[PDB]
Amino acid sequence: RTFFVGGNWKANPKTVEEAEKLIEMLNGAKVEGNVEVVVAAPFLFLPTLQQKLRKDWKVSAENVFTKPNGAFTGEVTVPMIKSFGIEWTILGHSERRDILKEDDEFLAAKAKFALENGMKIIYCCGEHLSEREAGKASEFVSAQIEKMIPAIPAGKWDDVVIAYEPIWAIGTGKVASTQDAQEMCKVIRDILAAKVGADIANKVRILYGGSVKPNNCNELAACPDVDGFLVGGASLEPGFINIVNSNVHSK
Amino acid sequence: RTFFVGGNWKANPKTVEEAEKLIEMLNGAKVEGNVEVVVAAPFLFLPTLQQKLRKDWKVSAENVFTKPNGAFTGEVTVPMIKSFGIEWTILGHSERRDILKEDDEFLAAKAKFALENGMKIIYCCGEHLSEREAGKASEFVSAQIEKMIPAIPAGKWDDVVIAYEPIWAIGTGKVASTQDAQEMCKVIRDILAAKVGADIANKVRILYGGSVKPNNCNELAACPDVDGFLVGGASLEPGFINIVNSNVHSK
Ligand code: NA
Ligand code: NA
Ligand code: NA
Ligand code: NA
Ligand code: NA
Ligand code: NA
Repeated sequence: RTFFVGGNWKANPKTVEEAEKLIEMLNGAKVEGNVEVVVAAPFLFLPTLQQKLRKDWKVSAENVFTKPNGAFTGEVTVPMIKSFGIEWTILGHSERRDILKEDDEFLAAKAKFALENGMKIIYCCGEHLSEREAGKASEFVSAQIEKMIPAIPAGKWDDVVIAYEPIWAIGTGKVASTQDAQEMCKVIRDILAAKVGADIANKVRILYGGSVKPNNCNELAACPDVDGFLVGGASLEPGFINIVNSNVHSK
Repeated sequence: RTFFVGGNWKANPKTVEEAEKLIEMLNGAKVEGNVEVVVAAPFLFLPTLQQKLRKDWKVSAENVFTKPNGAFTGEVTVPMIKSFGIEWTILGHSERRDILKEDDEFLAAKAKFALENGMKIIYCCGEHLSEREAGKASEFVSAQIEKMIPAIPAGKWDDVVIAYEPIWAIGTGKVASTQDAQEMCKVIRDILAAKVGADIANKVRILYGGSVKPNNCNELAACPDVDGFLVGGASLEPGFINIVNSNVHSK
């Protein structure tokens, strides 16, 4: 599996001027090894990112709606994104599931519409503190993945990347270890193998989407079932290239 | 009060090419009388709209988040919008309150943050079918407006426009009359007068945000408390200019 790093800017930076400075920095970074790099940014900066970002990397939306267009004030759709030549979207980020109240049925419909319309997706999942504390992580995560599975059209698993977020370690007073990340990525891979088969499970990139920094990326990358990262705050920083380059420690 | 027409493209068109064709059409329209025209478009088309739209009209976002930036994957913020020179946002559209589950507390926080950060807002309200059928429209609408009121900083009412949407007439099998529109705009004006005073009530533009087409805009515009329109589907059509030009029938 080709190591995969997505840089999620989230709702940052504040200005188009800062977004352009950041793009210029990414454009000069020397990448080592072999890695697929995708950069996700706010809708408003997506045109400038598509125009100016280095051509060997790909741009991604941070969300899309379920419909092609229509009476959905405030929403951006797949055709709009695609009309810019943009090929990726993130779906189901914890921040959207939590703050914006996106449920599994909403997200399943997004994944289905996105893939049926030629998009590639980074589909996020992960359990909260009570399920982690109860030792029920795999069950929670399996239910999410089981909702996702029927959305994927035949022949589209090559266009699917799954990111595991240890939500239990986000603003809870608890931290995730390197072993935690390996364990949950493996859980996901096994759920896929059981449900859709080993060939698909062996090809789908599963990413660690907890806290990833220059000080932990090489050890994380080395876990056998960790195929890359959905990077939060470090994507805004020159340390993002350390993370991209951690691929040389993954085998 | 200067007549005010906002063109809400909603989640349309599907492509940047269509958005550019539409902008070129708007750019050639001959405006009559005196009217303040604002055009709201999907986040992804906002840069091209700001760049290319006629300078005597203003661009608007269709939504914004409550925060300046941060861990809010998928969301666009006021500073981002402002970094393009964009001055307006719509807030609280029925489609967002309904489909995207935006509640009054969320919307109040958006209005407060937006205005405190120099934005001008088009704040939407309106009652559903059961409150219309029960004859309880004014009470429902008053409660919405009463939630909005504390969000408006001192000296910012000049940066506030209110749009009334007859949600009871949207996909319900019921249609709104011209008299309905006048009556509810007046209801809103009176709530403002009672709560914040006649000087403010006499200056705030209150818009009809139900179905507005070339075949009803002149009669609607002529209602004394209707100060303009938040236009849906006709904003995508050459008929939008008829609606903009209906200002000559308002006094
Ligand atoms: Na267990
Ligand atoms: Na395929
Ligand atoms: Na690995
Ligand atoms: Na009554
Ligand atoms: Na003012
Ligand atoms: Na009028």
